[PDB]
Amino acid sequence: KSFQTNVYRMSKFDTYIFNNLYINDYKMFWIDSGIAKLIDKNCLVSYEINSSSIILLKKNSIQRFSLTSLSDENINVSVITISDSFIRSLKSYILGDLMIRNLYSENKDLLLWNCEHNDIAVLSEVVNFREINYSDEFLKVFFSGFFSKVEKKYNSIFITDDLDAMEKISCLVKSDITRNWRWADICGELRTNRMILKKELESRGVKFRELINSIRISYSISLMKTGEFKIKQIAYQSGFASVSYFSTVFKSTMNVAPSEYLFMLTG
Ligand SMILES: CCCCCC/C=C\CCCCCCCC(=O)O
Ligand SMILES: [Cl-]
Ligand SMILES: [Cl-]
Ligand SMILES: [Cl-]
Repeated sequence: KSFQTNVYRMSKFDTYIFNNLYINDYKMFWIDSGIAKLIDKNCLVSYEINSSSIILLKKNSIQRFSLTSLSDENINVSVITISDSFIRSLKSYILGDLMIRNLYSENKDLLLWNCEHNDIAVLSEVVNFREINYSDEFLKVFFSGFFSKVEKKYNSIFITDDLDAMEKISCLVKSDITRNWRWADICGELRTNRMILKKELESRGVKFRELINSIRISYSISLMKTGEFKIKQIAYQSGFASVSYFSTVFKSTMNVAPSEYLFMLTG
Protein backbone atom coordinates (compact mmCIF):
# COMPACT_ATOMS: atom_id res chain seq x y z
CA LYS A 1 0.00 0.00 0.00
CA SER A 2 3.01 2.25 0.59
CA PHE A 3 5.23 0.96 -2.22
CA GLN A 4 4.47 -0.12 -5.77
CA THR A 5 7.35 -2.05 -7.30
CA ASN A 6 8.35 -3.16 -10.77
CA VAL A 7 11.35 -5.06 -12.09
CA TYR A 8 12.22 -4.52 -15.75
CA ARG A 9 14.47 -6.78 -17.76
CA MET A 10 17.16 -4.90 -19.70
CA SER A 11 18.92 -6.77 -22.53
CA LYS A 12 22.65 -6.60 -23.17
CA PHE A 13 23.66 -3.10 -24.25
CA ASP A 14 20.02 -2.01 -24.68
CA THR A 15 19.09 1.66 -24.14
CA TYR A 16 15.90 3.06 -22.66
CA ILE A 17 15.17 6.67 -23.59
CA PHE A 18 12.59 8.88 -21.88
CA ASN A 19 11.36 12.21 -23.27
CA ASN A 20 9.02 14.42 -21.24
CA LEU A 21 8.31 11.63 -18.74
CA TYR A 22 6.06 13.05 -15.99
CA ILE A 23 6.89 11.60 -12.58
CA ASN A 24 3.46 11.05 -10.98
CA ASP A 25 4.86 9.91 -7.61
CA TYR A 26 8.32 9.81 -6.00
CA LYS A 27 10.45 7.07 -7.59
CA MET A 28 13.70 5.28 -6.82
CA PHE A 29 15.45 2.86 -9.15
CA TRP A 30 18.66 0.86 -9.44
CA ILE A 31 20.17 -2.02 -11.40
CA ASP A 32 20.78 -5.42 -9.78
CA SER A 33 24.13 -6.24 -11.40
CA GLY A 34 26.68 -5.03 -13.84
CA ILE A 35 27.13 -1.45 -14.95
CA ALA A 36 24.93 1.02 -16.80
CA LYS A 37 25.35 4.56 -18.11
CA LEU A 38 22.71 7.14 -17.18
CA ILE A 39 22.64 10.30 -19.30
CA ASP A 40 20.54 13.13 -17.88
CA LYS A 41 19.66 15.32 -20.86
CA ASN A 42 18.17 18.07 -18.69
CA CYS A 43 21.46 18.78 -16.87
CA LEU A 44 23.87 17.25 -19.41
CA VAL A 45 25.61 14.98 -16.91
CA SER A 46 26.28 11.27 -17.26
CA TYR A 47 26.81 8.71 -14.51
CA GLU A 48 28.17 5.22 -14.59
CA ILE A 49 26.05 3.36 -12.05
CA ASN A 50 26.36 -0.04 -10.40
CA SER A 51 24.10 -2.20 -8.26
CA SER A 52 24.50 0.14 -5.25
CA SER A 53 23.69 3.36 -7.14
CA ILE A 54 20.19 4.61 -6.29
CA ILE A 55 18.57 7.14 -8.64
CA LEU A 56 15.81 9.23 -7.10
CA LEU A 57 13.24 11.00 -9.28
CA LYS A 58 11.26 13.90 -7.81
CA LYS A 59 7.48 13.94 -7.99
CA ASN A 60 6.05 16.34 -10.61
CA SER A 61 9.32 16.54 -12.48
CA ILE A 62 9.50 16.17 -16.27
CA GLN A 63 12.38 13.83 -17.07
CA ARG A 64 14.61 13.54 -20.15
CA PHE A 65 17.21 10.81 -19.75
CA SER A 66 18.57 7.58 -21.13
CA LEU A 67 19.81 4.44 -19.42
CA THR A 68 22.25 2.25 -21.39
CA SER A 69 23.28 -1.22 -20.28
CA LEU A 70 27.03 -1.84 -20.32
CA SER A 71 26.71 -5.53 -19.36
CA ASP A 72 26.77 -8.55 -21.66
CA GLU A 73 24.10 -10.32 -19.56
CA ASN A 74 20.56 -9.34 -18.64
CA ILE A 75 20.30 -6.59 -16.01
CA ASN A 76 17.18 -6.18 -13.89
CA VAL A 77 16.11 -2.61 -13.14
CA SER A 78 14.10 -2.31 -9.94
CA VAL A 79 11.73 0.65 -9.58
CA ILE A 80 10.00 1.69 -6.34
CA THR A 81 7.09 4.12 -6.67
CA ILE A 82 6.26 5.61 -3.27
CA SER A 83 2.63 6.40 -2.45
CA ASP A 84 1.55 9.89 -1.46
CA SER A 85 0.11 8.43 1.73
CA PHE A 86 3.53 7.08 2.77
CA ILE A 87 5.19 10.43 1.97
CA ARG A 88 2.57 12.24 4.05
CA SER A 89 3.40 9.94 6.98
CA LEU A 90 6.98 11.26 6.82
CA LYS A 91 5.87 14.83 7.58
CA SER A 92 6.50 14.57 11.33
CA TYR A 93 9.91 12.97 10.78
CA ILE A 94 11.33 15.94 8.84
CA LEU A 95 9.24 18.85 10.15
CA GLY A 96 11.87 19.37 12.84
CA ASP A 97 14.31 19.96 9.98
CA LEU A 98 12.34 22.96 8.62
CA MET A 99 15.14 25.45 9.36
CA ILE A 100 17.69 23.10 7.78
CA ARG A 101 15.58 22.41 4.71
CA ASN A 102 14.56 26.03 4.04
CA LEU A 103 18.24 26.64 3.26
CA TYR A 104 18.23 24.00 0.48
CA SER A 105 17.67 24.76 -3.22
CA GLU A 106 14.78 23.25 -5.22
CA ASN A 107 16.18 22.72 -8.72
CA LYS A 108 17.53 19.16 -8.92
CA ASP A 109 15.01 16.54 -10.13
CA LEU A 110 17.26 13.48 -10.50
CA LEU A 111 19.51 12.57 -7.58
CA LEU A 112 22.09 9.82 -7.05
CA TRP A 113 22.97 8.07 -3.79
CA ASN A 114 25.78 5.51 -3.61
CA CYS A 115 24.55 3.00 -1.04
CA GLU A 116 26.26 1.19 1.81
CA HIS A 117 25.59 -2.52 2.35
CA ASN A 118 22.76 -2.16 4.85
CA ASP A 119 20.81 0.41 2.78
CA ILE A 120 20.75 -1.53 -0.50
CA ALA A 121 19.64 -4.59 1.46
CA VAL A 122 16.55 -2.81 2.81
CA LEU A 123 15.58 -1.37 -0.58
CA SER A 124 15.98 -4.78 -2.24
CA GLU A 125 13.71 -6.23 0.44
CA VAL A 126 10.99 -3.64 -0.28
CA VAL A 127 11.05 -4.85 -3.89
CA ASN A 128 11.18 -8.54 -2.82
CA PHE A 129 10.52 -12.19 1.38
CA ARG A 130 10.66 -11.46 5.10
CA GLU A 131 8.46 -13.56 7.36
CA ILE A 132 7.92 -10.42 9.49
CA ASN A 133 7.51 -7.23 7.46
CA TYR A 134 9.49 -4.18 8.47
CA SER A 135 7.37 -2.18 10.87
CA ASP A 136 5.77 1.09 9.84
CA GLU A 137 8.15 2.83 12.26
CA PHE A 138 11.20 1.19 10.69
CA LEU A 139 10.13 2.25 7.20
CA LYS A 140 9.33 5.83 8.15
CA VAL A 141 12.66 6.21 9.96
CA PHE A 142 14.61 4.53 7.14
CA PHE A 143 13.09 6.61 4.32
CA SER A 144 13.08 9.95 6.16
CA GLY A 145 16.76 9.43 7.03
CA PHE A 146 17.57 8.30 3.48
CA PHE A 147 15.90 11.32 1.88
CA SER A 148 17.50 13.58 4.49
CA LYS A 149 21.06 12.51 3.64
CA VAL A 150 20.34 12.76 -0.12
CA GLU A 151 19.00 16.28 0.41
CA LYS A 152 22.06 17.24 2.47
CA LYS A 153 24.46 15.85 -0.15
CA TYR A 154 22.90 18.08 -2.83
CA ASN A 155 21.77 20.92 -0.51
CA SER A 156 18.50 20.36 -2.40
CA ILE A 157 14.86 19.60 -1.61
CA PHE A 158 13.64 16.16 -2.63
CA ILE A 159 10.32 16.01 -0.72
CA THR A 160 8.62 19.11 -2.08
CA ASP A 161 6.34 21.27 0.01
CA ASP A 162 2.61 20.55 -0.10
CA LEU A 163 1.81 24.07 -1.37
CA ASP A 164 4.02 23.99 -4.49
CA ALA A 165 2.30 25.43 -7.58
CA MET A 166 3.33 22.52 -9.80
CA GLU A 167 1.65 20.10 -7.42
CA LYS A 168 -1.47 22.29 -7.54
CA ILE A 169 -1.50 22.19 -11.36
CA SER A 170 -0.75 18.46 -11.57
CA CYS A 171 -3.27 17.55 -8.86
CA LEU A 172 -5.97 19.50 -10.64
CA VAL A 173 -5.30 17.79 -13.98
CA LYS A 174 -5.20 14.37 -12.31
CA SER A 175 -8.58 15.05 -10.69
CA ASP A 176 -10.26 15.00 -14.13
CA ILE A 177 -7.72 13.55 -16.53
CA THR A 178 -10.07 13.53 -19.59
CA ARG A 179 -11.19 17.12 -19.22
CA ASN A 180 -10.37 19.33 -22.22
CA TRP A 181 -7.91 21.36 -20.14
CA ARG A 182 -6.80 24.79 -21.36
CA TRP A 183 -4.62 27.37 -19.62
CA ALA A 184 -7.65 29.44 -18.66
CA ASP A 185 -9.10 26.52 -16.70
CA ILE A 186 -5.92 26.21 -14.67
CA CYS A 187 -5.80 29.92 -13.88
CA GLY A 188 -9.50 29.92 -13.05
CA GLU A 189 -9.39 26.82 -10.83
CA LEU A 190 -6.25 27.87 -8.94
CA ARG A 191 -7.31 31.56 -8.89
CA THR A 192 -3.71 32.36 -9.87
CA ASN A 193 -2.62 34.27 -12.97
CA ARG A 194 -0.59 33.03 -15.93
CA MET A 195 2.36 35.32 -15.21
CA ILE A 196 2.92 33.33 -11.97
CA LEU A 197 1.88 29.83 -13.04
CA LYS A 198 3.74 29.75 -16.36
CA LYS A 199 7.12 29.46 -14.68
CA GLU A 200 6.17 25.94 -13.57
CA LEU A 201 6.03 24.84 -17.20
CA GLU A 202 8.84 27.06 -18.48
CA SER A 203 11.32 25.76 -15.90
CA ARG A 204 10.41 22.18 -16.88
CA GLY A 205 10.83 22.83 -20.61
CA VAL A 206 7.24 22.05 -21.70
CA LYS A 207 4.36 23.89 -23.26
CA PHE A 208 0.80 23.27 -22.07
CA ARG A 209 -0.12 20.53 -24.55
CA GLU A 210 3.11 18.65 -23.75
CA LEU A 211 2.39 18.90 -20.02
CA ILE A 212 -1.16 17.54 -20.29
CA ASN A 213 -0.04 14.76 -22.59
CA SER A 214 2.80 13.81 -20.23
CA ILE A 215 0.44 13.51 -17.24
CA ARG A 216 -1.92 11.42 -19.40
CA ILE A 217 0.90 9.04 -20.39
CA SER A 218 1.80 8.44 -16.79
CA TYR A 219 -1.89 7.76 -16.10
CA SER A 220 -1.89 5.15 -18.90
CA ILE A 221 1.22 3.54 -17.40
CA SER A 222 -0.55 3.37 -14.04
CA LEU A 223 -3.53 1.66 -15.72
CA MET A 224 -1.30 -0.88 -17.40
CA LYS A 225 0.41 -1.61 -14.08
CA THR A 226 -2.99 -2.56 -12.64
CA GLY A 227 -3.43 -5.20 -15.39
CA GLU A 228 -5.43 -3.30 -18.01
CA PHE A 229 -4.42 -4.55 -21.47
CA LYS A 230 -7.04 -3.29 -23.96
CA ILE A 231 -5.07 -0.61 -25.77
CA LYS A 232 -8.13 1.22 -27.07
CA GLN A 233 -9.75 1.36 -23.64
CA ILE A 234 -6.48 2.56 -22.09
CA ALA A 235 -6.15 5.36 -24.65
CA TYR A 236 -9.67 6.67 -24.00
CA GLN A 237 -9.59 6.22 -20.21
CA SER A 238 -6.40 8.28 -20.14
CA GLY A 239 -7.97 11.21 -21.98
CA PHE A 240 -6.47 10.88 -25.45
CA ALA A 241 -8.56 11.87 -28.46
CA SER A 242 -7.91 8.55 -30.23
CA VAL A 243 -5.73 5.42 -30.11
CA SER A 244 -3.45 6.86 -32.77
CA TYR A 245 -2.83 10.00 -30.72
CA PHE A 246 -2.12 7.93 -27.60
CA SER A 247 0.27 5.64 -29.47
CA THR A 248 2.16 8.57 -31.01
CA VAL A 249 2.66 10.38 -27.70
CA PHE A 250 3.54 7.09 -25.89
CA LYS A 251 6.18 6.28 -28.53
CA SER A 252 7.69 9.80 -28.23
CA THR A 253 7.77 9.57 -24.41
CA MET A 254 8.89 5.96 -23.84
CA ASN A 255 10.61 5.22 -27.21
CA VAL A 256 8.53 1.99 -27.47
CA ALA A 257 5.01 1.16 -28.55
CA PRO A 258 2.33 0.69 -25.85
CA SER A 259 2.12 -3.00 -26.76
CA GLU A 260 5.86 -3.35 -26.13
CA TYR A 261 5.66 -1.74 -22.67
CA LEU A 262 2.80 -4.12 -21.83
CA PHE A 263 5.13 -6.97 -22.72
CA MET A 264 7.83 -5.52 -20.44
CA LEU A 265 5.30 -5.64 -17.61
CA THR A 266 3.40 -8.88 -18.24
CA GLY A 267 5.25 -10.93 -20.84
C1 LIG B 1 10.49 1.54 -22.03
C2 LIG B 1 11.20 1.40 -20.71
C3 LIG B 1 10.32 0.73 -19.66
C4 LIG B 1 10.72 1.11 -18.25
C5 LIG B 1 12.17 0.79 -17.87
C6 LIG B 1 12.54 1.64 -16.65
C7 LIG B 1 14.03 1.68 -16.39
C8 LIG B 1 14.63 2.75 -15.84
C9 LIG B 1 13.91 4.03 -15.46
C10 LIG B 1 13.08 3.88 -14.20
C11 LIG B 1 12.30 5.16 -13.89
C12 LIG B 1 11.19 5.44 -14.90
C13 LIG B 1 10.14 4.34 -14.88
C14 LIG B 1 8.93 4.66 -15.75
C15 LIG B 1 7.95 3.47 -15.74
C16 LIG B 1 7.45 3.17 -14.35
O1 LIG B 1 6.84 4.07 -13.74
O2 LIG B 1 7.63 2.03 -13.84
CL1 LIG C 1 -7.87 17.66 -24.22
CL1 LIG D 1 -13.70 32.03 -6.24
CL1 LIG E 1 2.47 27.03 -22.44
